[PDB]
Amino acid sequence: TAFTIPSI
Amino acid sequence: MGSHSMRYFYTAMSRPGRGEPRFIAVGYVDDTQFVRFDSDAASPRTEPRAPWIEQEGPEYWDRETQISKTNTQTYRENLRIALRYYNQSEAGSHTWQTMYGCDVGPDGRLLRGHNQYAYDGKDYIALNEDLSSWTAADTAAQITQRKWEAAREAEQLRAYLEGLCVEWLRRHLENGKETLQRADPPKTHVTHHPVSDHEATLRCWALGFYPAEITLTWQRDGEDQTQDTELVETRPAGDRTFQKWAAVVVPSGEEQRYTCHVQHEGLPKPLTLRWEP
Amino acid sequence: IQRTPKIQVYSRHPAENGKSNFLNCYVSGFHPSDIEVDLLKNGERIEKVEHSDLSFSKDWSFYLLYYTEFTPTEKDEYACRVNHVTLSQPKIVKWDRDM
Repeated sequence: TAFTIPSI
Repeated sequence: MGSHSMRYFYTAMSRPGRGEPRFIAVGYVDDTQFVRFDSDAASPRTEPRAPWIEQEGPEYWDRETQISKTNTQTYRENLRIALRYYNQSEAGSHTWQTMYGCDVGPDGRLLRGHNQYAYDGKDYIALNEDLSSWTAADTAAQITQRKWEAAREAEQLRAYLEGLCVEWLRRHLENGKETLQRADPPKTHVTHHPVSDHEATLRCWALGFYPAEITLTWQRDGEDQTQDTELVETRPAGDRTFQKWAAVVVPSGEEQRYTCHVQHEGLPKPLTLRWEP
Repeated sequence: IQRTPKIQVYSRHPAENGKSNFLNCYVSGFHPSDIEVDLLKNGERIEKVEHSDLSFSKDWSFYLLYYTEFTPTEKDEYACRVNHVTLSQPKIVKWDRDM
């Protein structure tokens, strides 16, 4: 499974 | 037999003049690809690249497509932000890469966690082994290091790595037991290639093995011909399997003085084959 | 920042003449990801050619596999044409059934 990930 | 890892690889890239940024995502369990997203297609969705994953309802696909569709939006900012951070124009093609995932023992428990970035092939940031601190590669990655420290990202990530990553990895391993937790040995052989009147090329083959980990070597009279062996990069055949050959340049008649030594996790004991004329 | 591609041209299965097969081109170890790979039969590009998905290695270097159905003969010349930004001019590797 994928993932939701941060900005920068 | 149970050191297995789920791995996601992201790749975002700008195309000035000609096109919006492209997001391409692949997912692996070990050496076996099982997913694929591409934002550059007819209404992008994530798609199966393995058999045991098509058993998953449109629940998986929908959740997984949106994740990528948002990760796409995210990596379009990451390109425009890294412009600011690196004092760069809307002119050059620049490139984000990301690898996250989790290694897991034969007991199925977390063993290692991964998250790391790279702008233009240079390491940019990398979550450390503890899953609690970071490693910025330059002063521009430090801007991001403190953004994320001030945001408890290393927590959000550890959760996924210790929780969802490890749980779904065990799902995957189970749904495709025979396909994932199986190591098929190579089909080895030696060929003969006269490069002269005088000398010849002995080439040692390894075909159709899985996984990709293999160790071919040449030995003349029981010694390491390390400096004098031609080794090619382990390559994919196009069918879950891999190849690799080792080749050495010998005299003539002195051919049985050489031996090829194959080591693979599919083999009971290591191999030792010479040229059979 | 930038990396020049490696190229291997081989077949999925030990080539016998007249027997259908798959011609592979493994471009690897390059950066950026913009690359161009053509599969050629007698200097002409083969119609139906497909590639892998874009993955990369631990050192961030991309790899791609191009592949096509092909019948190897003894008079036909099969080759791979890679043109990347890092190359002075397009490189051409020929298929060799012994490699």
